[PDB]
Amino acid sequence: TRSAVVLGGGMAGMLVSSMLARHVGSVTVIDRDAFPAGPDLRKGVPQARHAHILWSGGARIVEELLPGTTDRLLGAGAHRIGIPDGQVSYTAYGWQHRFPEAQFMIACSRALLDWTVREETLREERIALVEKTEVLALLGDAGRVTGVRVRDQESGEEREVPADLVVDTTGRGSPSKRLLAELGLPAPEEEFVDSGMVYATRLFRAPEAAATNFPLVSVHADHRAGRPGCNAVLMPIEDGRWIVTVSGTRGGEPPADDEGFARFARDGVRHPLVGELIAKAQPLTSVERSRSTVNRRLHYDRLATWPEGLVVLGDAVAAFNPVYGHGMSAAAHSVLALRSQLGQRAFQPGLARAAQRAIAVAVDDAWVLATSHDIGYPGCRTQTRDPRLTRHAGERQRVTDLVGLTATRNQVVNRAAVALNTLSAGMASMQDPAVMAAVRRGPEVPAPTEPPLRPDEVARLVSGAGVT
Ligand SMILES: Cc1cc2nc3c(=O)[nH]c(=O)nc-3n(C[C@H](O)[C@H](O)[C@H](O)COP(=O)(O)OP(=O)(O)OC[C@H]3O[C@@H](n4cnc5c(N)ncnc54)[C@H](O)[C@@H]3O)c2cc1C
Ligand SMILES: [Cl-]
Repeated sequence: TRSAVVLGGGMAGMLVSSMLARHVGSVTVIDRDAFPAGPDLRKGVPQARHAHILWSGGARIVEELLPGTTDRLLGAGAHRIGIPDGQVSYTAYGWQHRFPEAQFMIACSRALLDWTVREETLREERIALVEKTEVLALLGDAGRVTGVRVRDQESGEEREVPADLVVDTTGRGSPSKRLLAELGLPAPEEEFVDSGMVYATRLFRAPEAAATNFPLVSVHADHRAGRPGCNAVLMPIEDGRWIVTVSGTRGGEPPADDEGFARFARDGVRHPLVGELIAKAQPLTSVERSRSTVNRRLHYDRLATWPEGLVVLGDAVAAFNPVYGHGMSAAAHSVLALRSQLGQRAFQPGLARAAQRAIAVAVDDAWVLATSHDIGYPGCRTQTRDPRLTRHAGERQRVTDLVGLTATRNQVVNRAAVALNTLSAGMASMQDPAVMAAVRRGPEVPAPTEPPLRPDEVARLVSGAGVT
């Protein structure tokens, strides 16, 4: 009994659908895109052209909702990369010492991740994916949503899809503001922090011996410097490839051409390591760019009126500058927040509002982490009432940098920093007396003076051909 309609069948839509089918009799997923039968790019998820990191915090939730998915990804060529043992990272504060594993991430093409999650989700016969379908309107009124009116793209026929619960997971281009406007509801407060970040990506075939057991490599901006922030990330993915994504804020955006890409990876960022490694590899694709990098949040949970049976989650409610890599994990946390309110409240009145408030809490750490680091770049454009961003940003950055600095050279501080940065723990965890204690104890290793690559890692950058 009871039925749910999910708008958007991307990451949040698939995750929330898998959860919902354990609580309602049927789930219908409505998407305007066409869906490939295999792990291919598609127009509805254009960000899949760029490096995607699935931090442990999100990965564990994906596993809970769709168990066996992590192993299926690894079996398809995804990499499990330990953090910080599997990363060579020139942070704002210097090189990260590669301490033993504290957290992890899963590294693969977003196309493969999306295909795997969708295939696992649709194993549940009571979830149906309705492709090539437009979302026209929410049915019902401002007091209660009762479904959606859709248009079939092939036939042009419009029809009404009844639902006890509608979940908007249509992503960064969600039309929910319009949909809610047509209901008569007031417009939500919108908050944004826009650093002008632009991403540029190329795929490379790695040297054959480095197709496995190769680290994540990153060169980060120094957000404390009053200069445009530029970054470079090299990430292993399936089938012996490296995805390389460079980025820059206003005044340091990467160029669009193949040659400028390589020079940006060498000279536009603070250390040339990513430039040096891609020179060992074979380029497979030309530069793809994205500017879908604004931190944008819609405070739907604070609206004066909220209709029963409507919930918005994923990028549709809060989307981030992706250099921090939180979007998919934040959506996963938001799904568990809805599940928690469903378990407590079932379908009583109050459910949708309670879930919307719970979702706002679930994305808040990801929101604070991304905006607090973006707000310092030259030229940043903002619209906010958040005192964390307007006033208390000065000391929040003073304590962030003490922890960030000490995390590069102290195993206990690093463990706590990466627990938070992978969304495996909340921000209160940093106020644990033991963590503040380790911070005060400071570095236990020297600061590396060169990239902390292993000899065996660099040895696999050449074939050894040409030698008798
Ligand atoms: C360049 C870039 C890099 C990123 N890197 C990372 C990273 O490293 N780690 C990470 O965790 N996140 C990353 N992200 C964020 C991540 O892509 C998103 O957070 C994630 O896709 C959110 O899922 P979603 O389901 O809300 O949206 P999406 O996955 O985009 O899915 C939206 C779905 O809704 C459909 N749709 C859209 N509009 C409509 C409509 N009007 N009607 C019907 N259907 C509609 C689309 O076709 C699609 O199927 C990155 C994003 C970008 C842009
Ligand atoms: Cl994009």
